[PDB]
Amino acid sequence: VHLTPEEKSAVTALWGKVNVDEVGGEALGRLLVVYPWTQRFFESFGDLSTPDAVMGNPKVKAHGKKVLGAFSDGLAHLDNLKGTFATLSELHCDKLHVDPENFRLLGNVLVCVLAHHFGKEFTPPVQAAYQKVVAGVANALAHKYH
Amino acid sequence: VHLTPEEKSAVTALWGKVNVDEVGGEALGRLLVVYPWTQRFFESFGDLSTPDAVMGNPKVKAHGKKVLGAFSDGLAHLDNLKGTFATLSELHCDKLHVDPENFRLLGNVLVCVLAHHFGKEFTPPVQAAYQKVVAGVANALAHKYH
Amino acid sequence: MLSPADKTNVKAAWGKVGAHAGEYGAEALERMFLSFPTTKTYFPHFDLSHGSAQVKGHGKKVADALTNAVAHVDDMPNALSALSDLHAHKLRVDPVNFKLLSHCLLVTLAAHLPAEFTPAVHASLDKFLASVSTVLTSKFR
Amino acid sequence: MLSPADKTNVKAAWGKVGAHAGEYGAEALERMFLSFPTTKTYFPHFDLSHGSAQVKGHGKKVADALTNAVAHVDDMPNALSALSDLHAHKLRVDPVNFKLLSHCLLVTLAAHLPAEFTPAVHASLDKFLASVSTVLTSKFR
Ligand code: HEM
Ligand code: HEM
Ligand code: HEM
Ligand code: HEM
Repeated sequence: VHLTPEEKSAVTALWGKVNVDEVGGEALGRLLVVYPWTQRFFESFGDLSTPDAVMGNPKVKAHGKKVLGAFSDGLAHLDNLKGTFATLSELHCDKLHVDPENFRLLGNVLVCVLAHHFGKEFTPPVQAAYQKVVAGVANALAHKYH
Repeated sequence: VHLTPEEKSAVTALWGKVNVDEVGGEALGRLLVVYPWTQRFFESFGDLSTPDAVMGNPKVKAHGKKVLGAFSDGLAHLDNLKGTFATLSELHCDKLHVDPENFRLLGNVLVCVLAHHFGKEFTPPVQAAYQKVVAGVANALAHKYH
Repeated sequence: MLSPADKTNVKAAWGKVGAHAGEYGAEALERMFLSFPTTKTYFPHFDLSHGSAQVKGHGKKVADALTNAVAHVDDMPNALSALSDLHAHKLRVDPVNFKLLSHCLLVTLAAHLPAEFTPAVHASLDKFLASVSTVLTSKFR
Repeated sequence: MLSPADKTNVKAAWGKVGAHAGEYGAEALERMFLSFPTTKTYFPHFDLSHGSAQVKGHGKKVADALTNAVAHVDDMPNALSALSDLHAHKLRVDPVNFKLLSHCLLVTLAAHLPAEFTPAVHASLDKFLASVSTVLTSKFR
């Protein structure tokens, strides 16, 4: 986004240690648990009745991996998140009717998961850079709403 | 921001009708009245104890005209707000220490003031152009915070 | 919390709305749709065209609810329980959206009540709308 | 509204914080200053440098009040009256900022209570910080 080479490195390097599979299933499940109203989009996933039920739901897990997947690919175009997510931005608007606020909630969930995972390694300065990334991604995703 | 030519004309046409002196005093006064916490920056202005005290305060009125004066100028450089507002941004940050949320609150108050004053002339779509405008200024004023 | 003053201000200003609440409710929606387009993601099933009967009908519903809260200004949590439940469990509108409508409700009133839309009334109406929103969102989690 | 499970969850998590609360207070502030540089507008009289004794001491201060609120999870309003006053009439911090500190506090706990930071505990703590926020900004106007 407006990441400092140093900030760029920090993101880049932490990410290389990330198991997208696991992180994505956890980000998306925590989202459905902490902010229950986000479940309005996943009725078809099944039983989201309990934390246990969300976290275990494989439809959830698999959607999480698909989401982090795309996010992951986006960290490769940090200079053009806008152009990187244009089609996903129109999809989310025009087909899925997802309020961009959701993009923001996930971002924050995402940061809590990384801290959870990397403990010590997820320093204030490393968090600061991730925050700029999640905000940049949500902004790019909301970009084509009309 | 994202102002269509027709949004730019609509902004400009109405602004021609505005009495910046009066609107300035009205918007600032109303801010200190609706979001009393905002009074934290004006303890040298005297009595802000009641609505009349605020609204009628010679100092609040004078400051308001100063703020809307700077704002009117920004309306002529709709192309380069960040540029236009840079020194003011650094000042608000470094000297005044004004949290940028204040700038969004004032934009909203201003939109209510224009609605108050123009009645029906302040059409749904005229308001949409002004919302983009007040958001751009607020962004422009927060750009140099660090 | 709303003070005696706030309550007088709100009953007074809403009093003036009178029979126009319906139209003012619709107007607030349109303003909302044009200025904050993300709000539309909640009405995919609506004709959001200018003068949509759907919007018209929706405006009355919102207005009738506000009128009902003024009527029960001393028991809003109870007077609005049903709507609180609906929003919490069915619609699941993100909280941030409430602030957007409030703002647009304020603009519509300003535009319609020049004489009553005083600094003091503005302040009271704002607090009021915040109160209603808080209620409608109280059961979210 | 905090449920019985929530209060339980909160009491457990904080229980583990223990002698480290001050340190976590401090780290959360540090994380906030860095991630949301606008929050620094309220601390112009502080040395915001890493390991600043001012930040340290304030960290302690914030932690302790949090502690006090867990202890009075049942009577927060009353337990934090003095604090809601200070914030509403003296400090006058914009309400938006309360969400930033809250988040940074979650982040800090996540980073330090791996085993304890489950999805259900995460939820409860969030709701808690939100309740705390509400109390602290209830006398704003
Ligand atoms: C980091 C932000 C996000 C990214 C990169 C992202 C990306 C994606 C991708 C790649 C798909 C695949 C669908 C397709 O290509 O046809 C998808 C689908 C979808 N996303 Fe997003 N997403 C994000 C956030 C969210 C959030 C926060 C929600 C809701 C809380 C959401 C709701 C959905 C839904 C409902 C679908 C459709 C799934 C299906 O077809 O069953 N997305 N998203
Ligand atoms: C549209 C947004 C705004 C514009 C264009 C603007 C413009 C200005 C200008 C031109 C000055 C005087 C500069 C100088 O002293 O060299 C000023 C001063 C100041 N502004 Fe802003 N302002 C805006 C919003 C605000 C808001 C919302 C607040 C507070 C809630 C604020 C707080 C102040 C203060 C406290 C001063 C200094 C007053 C004094 O002389 O003691 N400003 N502003
Ligand atoms: C203080 C503000 C609000 C009030 C008083 C209010 C009131 C109502 C009422 C009375 C209904 C109709 C329920 C019925 O069928 O009996 C309704 C439905 C609805 N509201 Fe809310 N609401 C508010 C805020 C919002 C916001 C901010 C949004 C989203 C932008 C929203 C989205 C909806 C939707 C999508 C429906 C269902 C519409 C339909 O399909 O007919 N509401 N609301
Ligand atoms: C989690 C919610 C919060 C809690 C529990 C909290 C608690 C406290 C406490 C216990 C004090 C010290 C009171 C004393 O000196 O006796 C304090 C002071 C203060 N707080 Fe709040 N606070 C919270 C949120 C915030 C936020 C978000 C900000 C600004 C971004 C803030 C800004 C301040 C400032 C500027 C002071 C005075 C510091 C000084 O001058 O020493 N507080 N707060």
